[PDB]
Amino acid sequence: MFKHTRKLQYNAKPDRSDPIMARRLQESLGGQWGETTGMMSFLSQGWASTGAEKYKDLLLDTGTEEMAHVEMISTMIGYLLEDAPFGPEDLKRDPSLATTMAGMDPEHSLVHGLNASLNNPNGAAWNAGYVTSSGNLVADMRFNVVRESEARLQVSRLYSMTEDEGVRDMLKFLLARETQHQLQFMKAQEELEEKYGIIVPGDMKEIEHSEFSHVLMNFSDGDGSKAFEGQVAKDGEKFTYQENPEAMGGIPHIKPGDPRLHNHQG
Amino acid sequence: MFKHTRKLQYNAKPDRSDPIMARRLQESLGGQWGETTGMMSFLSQGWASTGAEKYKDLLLDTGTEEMAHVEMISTMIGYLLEDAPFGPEDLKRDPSLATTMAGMDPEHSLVHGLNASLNNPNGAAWNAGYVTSSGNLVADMRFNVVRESEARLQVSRLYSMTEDEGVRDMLKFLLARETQHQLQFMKAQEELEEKYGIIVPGDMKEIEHSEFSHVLMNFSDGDGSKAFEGQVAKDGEKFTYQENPEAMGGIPHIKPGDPRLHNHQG
Amino acid sequence: MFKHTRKLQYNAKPDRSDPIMARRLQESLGGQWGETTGMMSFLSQGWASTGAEKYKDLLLDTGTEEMAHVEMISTMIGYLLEDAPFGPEDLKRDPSLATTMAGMDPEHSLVHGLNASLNNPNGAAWNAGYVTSSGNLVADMRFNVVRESEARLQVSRLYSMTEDEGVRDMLKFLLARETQHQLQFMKAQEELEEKYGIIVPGDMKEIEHSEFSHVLMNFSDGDGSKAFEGQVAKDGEKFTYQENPEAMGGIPHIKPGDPRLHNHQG
Amino acid sequence: MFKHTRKLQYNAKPDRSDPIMARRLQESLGGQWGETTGMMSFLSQGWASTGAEKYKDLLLDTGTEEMAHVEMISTMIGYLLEDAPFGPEDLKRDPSLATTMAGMDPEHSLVHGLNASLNNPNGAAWNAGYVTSSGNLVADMRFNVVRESEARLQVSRLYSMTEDEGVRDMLKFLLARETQHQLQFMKAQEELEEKYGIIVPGDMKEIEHSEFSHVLMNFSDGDGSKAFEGQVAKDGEKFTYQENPEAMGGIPHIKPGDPRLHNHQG
Amino acid sequence: MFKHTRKLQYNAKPDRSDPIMARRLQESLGGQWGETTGMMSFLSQGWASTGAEKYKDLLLDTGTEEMAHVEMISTMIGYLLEDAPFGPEDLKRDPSLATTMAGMDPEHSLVHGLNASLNNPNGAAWNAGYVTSSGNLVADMRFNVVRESEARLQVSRLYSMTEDEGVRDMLKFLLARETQHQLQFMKAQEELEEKYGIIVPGDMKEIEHSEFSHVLMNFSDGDGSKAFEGQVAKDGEKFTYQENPEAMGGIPHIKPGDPRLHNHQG
Amino acid sequence: MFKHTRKLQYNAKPDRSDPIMARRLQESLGGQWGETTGMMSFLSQGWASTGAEKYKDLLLDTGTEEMAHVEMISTMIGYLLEDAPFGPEDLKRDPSLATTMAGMDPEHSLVHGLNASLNNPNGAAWNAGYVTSSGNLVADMRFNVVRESEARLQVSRLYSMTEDEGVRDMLKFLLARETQHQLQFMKAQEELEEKYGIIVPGDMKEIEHSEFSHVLMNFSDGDGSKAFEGQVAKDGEKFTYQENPEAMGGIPHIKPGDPRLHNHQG
Ligand SMILES: [Ca+2]
Ligand SMILES: [Ca+2]
Ligand SMILES: [Ca+2]
Ligand SMILES: [Ca+2]
Ligand SMILES: [Ca+2]
Ligand SMILES: [Ca+2]
Ligand SMILES: [Mn+3]
Ligand SMILES: [Mn+3]
Ligand SMILES: [Mn+3]
Ligand SMILES: [Mn+3]
Ligand SMILES: [Mn+3]
Ligand SMILES: [Mn+3]
Ligand SMILES: [Mn+3]
Ligand SMILES: [Mn+3]
Ligand SMILES: [Mn+3]
Ligand SMILES: [Mn+3]
Ligand SMILES: [Mn+3]
Ligand SMILES: [Mn+3]
Ligand code: NA
Ligand code: NA
Ligand SMILES: [O]
Ligand SMILES: [O]
Ligand SMILES: [O]
Ligand SMILES: [O]
Ligand SMILES: [O]
Ligand SMILES: [O]
Repeated sequence: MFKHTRKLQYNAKPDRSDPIMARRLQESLGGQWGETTGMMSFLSQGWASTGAEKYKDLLLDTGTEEMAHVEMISTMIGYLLEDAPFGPEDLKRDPSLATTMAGMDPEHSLVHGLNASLNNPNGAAWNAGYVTSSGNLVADMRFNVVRESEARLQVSRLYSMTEDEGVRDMLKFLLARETQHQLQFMKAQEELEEKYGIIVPGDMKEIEHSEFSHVLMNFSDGDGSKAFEGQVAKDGEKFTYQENPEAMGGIPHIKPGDPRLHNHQG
Repeated sequence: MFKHTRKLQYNAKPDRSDPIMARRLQESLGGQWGETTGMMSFLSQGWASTGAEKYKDLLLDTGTEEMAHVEMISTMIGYLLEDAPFGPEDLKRDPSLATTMAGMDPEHSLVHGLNASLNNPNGAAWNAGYVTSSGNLVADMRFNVVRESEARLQVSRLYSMTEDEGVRDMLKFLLARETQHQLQFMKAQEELEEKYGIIVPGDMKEIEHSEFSHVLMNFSDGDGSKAFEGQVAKDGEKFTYQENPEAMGGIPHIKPGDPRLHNHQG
Repeated sequence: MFKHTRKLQYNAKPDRSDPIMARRLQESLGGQWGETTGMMSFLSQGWASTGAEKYKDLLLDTGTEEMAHVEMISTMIGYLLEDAPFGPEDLKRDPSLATTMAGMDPEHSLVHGLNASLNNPNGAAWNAGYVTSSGNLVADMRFNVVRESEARLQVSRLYSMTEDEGVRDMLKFLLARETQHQLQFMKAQEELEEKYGIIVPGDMKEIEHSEFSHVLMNFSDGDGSKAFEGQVAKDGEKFTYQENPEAMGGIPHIKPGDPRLHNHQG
Repeated sequence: MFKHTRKLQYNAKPDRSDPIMARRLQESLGGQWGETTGMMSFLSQGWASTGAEKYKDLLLDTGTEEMAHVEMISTMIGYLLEDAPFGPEDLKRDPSLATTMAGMDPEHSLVHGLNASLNNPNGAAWNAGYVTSSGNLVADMRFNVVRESEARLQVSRLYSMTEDEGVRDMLKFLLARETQHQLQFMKAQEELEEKYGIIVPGDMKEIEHSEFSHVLMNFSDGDGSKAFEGQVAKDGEKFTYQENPEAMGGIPHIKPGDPRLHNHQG
Repeated sequence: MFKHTRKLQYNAKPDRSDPIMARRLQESLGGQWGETTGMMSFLSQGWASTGAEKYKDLLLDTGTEEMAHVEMISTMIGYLLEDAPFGPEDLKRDPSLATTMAGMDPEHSLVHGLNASLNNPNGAAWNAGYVTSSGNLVADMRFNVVRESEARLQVSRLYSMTEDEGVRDMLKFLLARETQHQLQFMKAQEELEEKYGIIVPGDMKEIEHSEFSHVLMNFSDGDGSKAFEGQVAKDGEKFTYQENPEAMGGIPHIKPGDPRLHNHQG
Repeated sequence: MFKHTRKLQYNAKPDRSDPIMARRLQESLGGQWGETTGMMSFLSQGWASTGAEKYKDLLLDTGTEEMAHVEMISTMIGYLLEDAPFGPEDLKRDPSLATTMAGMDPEHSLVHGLNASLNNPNGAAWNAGYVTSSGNLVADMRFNVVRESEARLQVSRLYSMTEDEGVRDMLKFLLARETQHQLQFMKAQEELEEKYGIIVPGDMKEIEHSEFSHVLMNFSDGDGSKAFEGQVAKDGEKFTYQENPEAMGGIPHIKPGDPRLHNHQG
């Protein structure tokens, strides 16, 4: 179960309004790699785990934290939308606001009354297709590192998309929390790799066709990738290199379907 | 530019038909972590890179290979759908086929004439929201490892969802290629981390609020995560642990909107 | 069955072109609470009803009217897009048009030839996820009131997003029709509530766990909601108030899955 | 900010496994009117409100409670998926399990390792298009009543879709909470209607074309809706009835577009 | 404007219930090439046209007819869902119904109360991405023929998916209407091609790089397409054939981006 | 299987940067009728064909070619995004860039690091709902002609949306290839129509209700469509015309559902 305090985890107030930045920050709220993705991924993985409490609790700790970040971004967006222009009265006051209006999300005003959406900057709804919870935490801890890496990349970009020190203060906090989250998930990932194996899943080495497991296949005519040849892979075996990959599976010949399908193909 | 040969990269023919397995394999064709996701992610990242040829070429090599896998899965599904039941004539032949029909994707027959879709097993269309190309390859190589990890997990599951040795032959090849792909992307990842930093992006350490960068914050009441306390993180600094995270940001108070918005909130 | 007349239900011509307003009006055409949502919701509900003709006919009447509104908005958008700028030749005759171009939907010209789309202002396609038809008209009449409420709110906002008297004339008609629709659906709702109950569905009072049915649970630390304590709810029973809700369900412990799933969780 | 306890708000454990019921319950987790919709709608409205604390706090209290329900449904699904059949070895044990397998969501096993998804029963991802936060709480409290009405309908149906008394115990709790939520939102709605008006928004009566505001227009040839004629609407004015609605707007003619668009229309 | 009669265009009543067929028929209601696609495509194109009345009226005629077909399919689905099984009481009545339940759409009962949805058989929502209205009727009449072709193919398949004579009666009517619609759109198409050109758009022959306009480029190693070599194309010019297409564009190199983007690519 | 060369099929470098044009060109990369739609449609149809080699090879040839076009558009977008403005430093340098920034896709910088997305200009993800592969090549070749027609229309429009002769050079090549593709698919279509019939599918004429197969039904009150009366349709039979279409199916009456559904409809 959860409980809520009205107090934010950390400052989420800008020095001044900026509806263009509000639109950008929709990426962090409703985007592919945003806080809602973190929240739902870590919570769902956490609820699904039947294994080590170290990792189950880490996931629930972090997913709960991400809910605080969802709250923070939603709040920042609301502040940033204060006094945003949306109609003729605004243009009469200052005709240059047309530029601002053009760069805004039309739905911020029209749909939400100058409040945050749960979409990205382009109005694409957040969706669960952004979430991963597979049941395998070697894989999912890798995913969690990625989530925090792509997110911190975006936050770092956002930092260079404003000069507002209030917005930056919030971003600087999130950068630090994303460092922590990257690191904690990397530690979990490494412990899980040590237990189960470096290849995911770790218990299929005897099943796969081993002859092809360490061959770098040169499908594009650049030769940059030849530099991997002879390097030691993370499992201790060297990469080999195949200059000209071969087509080994023959030409397929699927059977024409039943006439009731009307598959008229010549 | 690309060229195509009709010969498959590797065998993609089953020993017998099975439209239920065809439906499962749609995950590998049109699903979140399937071959189309790999193909489009690695190619888009490859085309976007302005950096080291070692990695640009690796991405284009692999994206091109994934197109061969898309072809293989599409082919396997077509073979698996041969003679699949879809109407009363089939039930006249064998009434027990109603069970098979119930488990099939209705659109395999109706929409596609007993051929593959570009959807997942539940008819959800593949979409570009599954794809990541961020411009940062430290982040994106991590993503690529994840893609290959989730895919290999799914392929491993699929192996236990059939007894068809022809299907399994294809799966065993893909398991191996996914091993190679996981490993090559891990090597690239590690080299990029060595160059730019273990935290993504690596050039923000002096900007983030460092005091919060290594603190494990206990938001859920389990104590499993306390095991991380005092462990050395990948950047060489130890994690600290906060049993009771603090709300430091105050209670927000956003300015009510302009009356033209009709934001009647009491 | 339907028949069509080329005459619009009401005026839908703007006094002047304005492609930015065209973009805003896409909300009323292809948006979540737009006219297409009303049309499809009321017709689907109407076709699904097996109950009182008073309500079935109301739904079909209204859904049919909403098709006229879809036609009007589509028409208005087309007029608003007349002579809109879309390339270098336009800027040559008026360089100030760059600002207009920046705020336009690129697809209005490129995809549709300066005609309406069936997307919202952000380009997100209308979809049936916006539509409700549940089989229960106590629930669905409530939905219908909401549809007309959200729509009228948006129309009211649009009224303040233009000074075009032609656009406003159409909007003033839509405001009035949305008043009628809100009121007719409110009357239907109330009659249905009188027949079936104020709680939806009205025939489960003896099944639910009654002890929790009138308790306001204070999950957020604000005390505003305490003002509901002792107030008489619509079913005639007072609300009680629980300042500190309790977790009553225990800590779950789901069983680890079969090894074939490779659920490596530590 | 939020905090989490591992203890569930209320029991969420079935007496027996049942992966078909697991699939149904996905509606309550990832569906249109499910607990995630509640959680995100109430939290987003709550964060966006600048109005009376009575309602802002109510929203935050309830959105936080709905997170507990998301947790419960996710947990219930996990339990229900225990030991579910997913491959040939299950059929070897009991060939009759083919029926169960046919009815399952293939991704429960393949994608999630026999854990919950964030999709509906058909694998359609939850998305933010299900959420409303408009800025107007007269409209949005109506929405919230709908949310809880449609949800309670679905929970009532679910009660008749199982005989598992553990599942039913959870459902009975949710029915009761949905009663409370329906009622509290209805009270809020009524107080806000008193303050602002029964028509949303309540401050446009002088703007709308009043002649059309209380006319029931008979667009479908059934005569059931004529029963509204003469009834007193909720604003105190009687409905009138128009048996034969008229097309008042003329036949529109948009100008042909610029030749650079190539709008060849004959 | 539109008016509605309760009378269906043509019979849409089955002899018997069949919830599996109901699910199939959702393709015709909510699917990619179904009646809602026809309705919205032909109406949107019709409203958009500024050209010949012959075609504008044809589009509005047919779009209006498609609304009748949306009504028919919606109705047929409702009838087909009568008495459909959805819970333990049905299995007590007839345990063999488990098979039927497994093949049904879970949301038909749970969400819609055994009524139609506006989704396809897999629960994917109808969306406007299925609609085309481009402003060019040479293109769009081609699209309209495709819509009616794909639809008639599906209806033909549906005919072999049931033996119900009532269902078949409806299908036989739809087949015939789809014949008419294919033909009328083909005639419009041809007239428009005669006016504007066989290539769309017809007024760019002097702009394109003509040298590459009639060359069949053999990008895949099969030789079947060489049969086009020397055949006369529809514009009266012969196809030529290139066995080995050439890459003429060079190897691109984009400039590395601003460091504020953190594009760390090696 | 596929192989790749770094060399582009044809020039894809603009003379100069233009991030607004980059946004437009996203229609050709990730849009409904763009190159990814061609690529995936032609390849999937190719892989699914069991019919004449002429057509199967054509589809594989062309789908492979479209992959080169995907590469080209991706590359062109990357070049066009060079030096695009994205933050305060750019505005400090040149305040006039705010107009450009307002018209850009915010995600070009924030998500992709000034590289291409796989979305349309409005950020809507490319999805497989854009792709058709039905199993019937009479229908699908019609679809392929449409794809190339809509694409060539958009490319033609793009030509008038820039003065950059580098961009135009690429567009001029694509116009020519779209001519060839339109023509080759038209030729295939015509051969297939001669083999199977002009109506799709061609083997249903004795099943359909022939009395309705050549009647133009006047559902909209314009009389432009009466011009088709007496014209000879493509199958050799004249169209007839019905001024007043009749509703022949009666008023439906579906049975009220089981009480366990709670279908309270009055
Ligand atoms: Ca290479
Ligand atoms: Ca903890
Ligand atoms: Ca409270
Ligand atoms: Ca009526
Ligand atoms: Ca060839
Ligand atoms: Ca007519
Ligand atoms: Mn965060
Ligand atoms: Mn984080
Ligand atoms: Mn692969
Ligand atoms: Mn791979
Ligand atoms: Mn309306
Ligand atoms: Mn209305
Ligand atoms: Mn709840
Ligand atoms: Mn609730
Ligand atoms: Mn039709
Ligand atoms: Mn038709
Ligand atoms: Mn092309
Ligand atoms: Mn082409
Ligand atoms: Na505000
Ligand atoms: Na019924
Ligand atoms: O975070
Ligand atoms: O792979
Ligand atoms: O309306
Ligand atoms: O709830
Ligand atoms: O049709
Ligand atoms: O093309």
